[PDB]
Amino acid sequence: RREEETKEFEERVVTINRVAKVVKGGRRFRFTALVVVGDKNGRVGFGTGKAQEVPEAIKKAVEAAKKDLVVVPRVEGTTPHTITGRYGSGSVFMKPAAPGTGVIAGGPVRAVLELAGITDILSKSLGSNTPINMVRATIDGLQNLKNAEDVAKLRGKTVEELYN
Amino acid sequence: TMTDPIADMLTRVRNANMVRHEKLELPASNIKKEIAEILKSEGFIKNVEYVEDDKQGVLRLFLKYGQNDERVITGLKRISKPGLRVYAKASEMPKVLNGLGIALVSTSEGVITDKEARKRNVGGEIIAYVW
Amino acid sequence: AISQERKNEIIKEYRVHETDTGSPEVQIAVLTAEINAVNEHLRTHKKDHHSRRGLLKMVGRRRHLLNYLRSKDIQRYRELIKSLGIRR
Amino acid sequence: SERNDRKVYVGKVVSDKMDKTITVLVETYKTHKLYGKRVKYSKKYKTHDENNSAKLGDIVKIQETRPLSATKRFRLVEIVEESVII
RNA sequence: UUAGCUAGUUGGUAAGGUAACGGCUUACCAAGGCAACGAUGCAUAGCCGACCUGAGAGGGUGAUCGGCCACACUGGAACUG
RNA sequence: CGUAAAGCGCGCGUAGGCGGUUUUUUAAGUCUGAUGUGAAAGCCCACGGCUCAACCGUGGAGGGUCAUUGGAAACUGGAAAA
RNA sequence: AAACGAUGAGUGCUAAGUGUUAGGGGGUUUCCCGCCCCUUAGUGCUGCAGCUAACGCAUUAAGCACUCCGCCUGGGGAGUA
Repeated sequence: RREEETKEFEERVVTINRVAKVVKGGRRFRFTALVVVGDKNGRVGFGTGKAQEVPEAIKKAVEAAKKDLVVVPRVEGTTPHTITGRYGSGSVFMKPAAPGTGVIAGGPVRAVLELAGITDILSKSLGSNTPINMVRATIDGLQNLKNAEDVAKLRGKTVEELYN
Repeated sequence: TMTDPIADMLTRVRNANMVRHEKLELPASNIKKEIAEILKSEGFIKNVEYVEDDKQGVLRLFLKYGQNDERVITGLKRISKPGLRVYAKASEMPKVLNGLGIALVSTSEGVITDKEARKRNVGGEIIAYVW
Repeated sequence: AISQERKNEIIKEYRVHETDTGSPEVQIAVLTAEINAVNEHLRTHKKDHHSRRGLLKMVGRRRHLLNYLRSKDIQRYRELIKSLGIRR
Repeated sequence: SERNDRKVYVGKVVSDKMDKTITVLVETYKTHKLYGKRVKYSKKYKTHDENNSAKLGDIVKIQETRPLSATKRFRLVEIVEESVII
C-alpha cells in the first residue's frame, strides 16, 4: 500500500538464509533475505523476498518493503508508553527510557528501532529467537501504539489533564 | 454460582468491544454504578442509564466508538481478584500508561480514578486498570 | 418408592406452615423416608450401582441442609433430630 | 510494675479433660513472603483456670501471665460467649 | 521412600530445690499431651547485620568486620567467686 | 497441559480455598498520621580529607511480615436485619 | 487401559445457517394431525470474530475471564531398582 520513494531512506538487512527445494536428480536452492525500511524520523516498514541471488533478492525485499508502512507514534525521541508485542509465540516487550540510554534489544529489533528514528528505549526479546517473528511482533506493537493526541481526541476530555 | 461480578462486567465490556455493539446488559451494583460513572467521566462511555426491575439492575450502558469505528482502549483487565486480593498505598499507587490510562481504586472514602487517589494521599484496594 | 399420597400426608405435620412447600424439615423427613426405602431394597438386591449412588447423593444433600438449619436456628435442629430419631 | 496491658488473644476451647487447665485455640491468619495472599494457621494455647470455669467450645480471651507449668502460660481474663449445642 | 510420637510425658496436690517461675526433682492422684496448619525421626547446618549476583521480585554464601550462640585431648562433677 | 513432557477412569464427599443482592453495624485486614524501635560498620546519595582514585570520615535517605495509639469504612472480614 | 473428545469440574459473555431426540407458547386450517414462527436443553455439521507450531477450536471454544483441583519441567535409564 502506497509505496513512496520521495523521502529519505535507509535500507537495512536482518538475515540471509540458503534455502533449498529438493527435486528428483539435483537439489534446487533459492536464497532468501528479509529487510526493514525506514527513514528514521517516524516511519518504518519491514520486507521479505526470495531469489536465486543475494542482490536481486534484497532488492525484491526492499521494493516490497515500502508497500507496507508504519506511522510510528513517537514522542521525545522515545515511545509514548510501554507495551508487549505478541505474534505467533514471537513475544516482545518494550518500555520507555530516560534520555541518554539508547536502544537496547536484539540485533534485528535493534535495527528495526534504530531505523525508525528512536533514540532511547528499553526492551527485551522473549519467546522465540528467530528474527522474523519478533520483528513482525515489534511492528505489530508499533501498530497498536497510541499517543496523547491520538486518544485525547477520542475521549471527550483533552490533553493537559492526562499526560505522560 | 458466580465467583466475581467485576470479572463479568469486564468480560462483557471486552466482548462488546470485539463485535462493537452500542448497547449491553448486565446486573447492576452500587460499585458497578460508581465505576460506570467514572468510565463515563474518563470519556470512554457515551452515556449511562440505570434501570430497576426485579430485583437488581439491570445496568444498561451506551458504548463509545470513534468516527472511523476505532476502539478507544487497547486492553482492559482487573488486578484485585478473589483468592489473591491486592492493595495499594498512596505513594506506591501505579501510573498505568501515565496520563493515558487510569487506575480504578477503591478507598476508605470511595472509589475514584488513579489521579485523585494519589493527590489526596489516600490509597486503597485497586480493582481494574483501563487503557 | 415413593408415593405422592403418603408424601403429601406426612409433609403436613412437618411443614412450618400450611402454605409452605420448602422448609427442609419437610425435605429432611421425605429424604429420610426415601433413604430407608432405598436401603431396604438395596438389602433386597445387594449388587447395583444406581441405588448406592443415589443413597450417597441424598445423604449428602440431607446433611448439607441439616447443617444449614444449624446456623439459621438452633432449636429446630434438635427437635427434628430427636423427632425423626436421626443424626445421632 | 504496671506497663503492659497483657497480650490479649481471643480464641476457643478444645478440651477440658485436665485439672484447672484448658487448651485455648487462638486463631489468626498470616501472609506469605513469596506471594501476597493470606492464610490462617492455628495454635493451641494451654491456659490456667481456677476451678475449670471455662467450658468446651467456649469463646474466651487470655493474657500473658508467667511460666505456670510445663508448657502452659496464659491465664484467662474473661469468658466471652458460653452456650450449648447450636 | 520419615506417620504415629511421648510415661516425668501432660495435669494436679504436697514438699524440696533453684536468684527466680517452672515435673526443675521427688511421693501420691488423674490420663492426658504432641501430630497433615507436618509431630517424631533421619540427613546436613552455628545464626545474624550483610556479601555476590539480578533492572526488579528472587537465587546462592555466612571469608575478613561487628552482635548472639556453642566448645577448649574425650566423658563426669563440683569448690572458690 | 488436543497433537510436543504434563487432566488421574470416574463417582460420593471431609478438612481447606473461594464466594449471589441490599441495609445497618464492628473496625480484624486495608488505608492514613504520630510515637518507640529496625546497633554500628556496610549498600545508595551529598560533602570533606589522604597529590587523585582506592579508602576513610561526616551527615542524610533507605530499610519491619514490627509494637502502641489517633482517624476512614468503599472493599475483604465479624455481627444483626431485608 | 489409546478408561480419548489424547480437550478437569463449576459459572458468565461474544456473528450466523443447517439438521436430529424428548417438550412448550403463538398465528395460519370448519378441525393443524396436516403448515409457519418463537422458546428450551442436549445431540452435529459448515463456518465470522479471536485463538493456535500449524493442523484445527468456534455457544457442544482449544475464544473472552474467575475460583478450585490434578500434573510437567530434555531423551534413554525406567515405570527400572
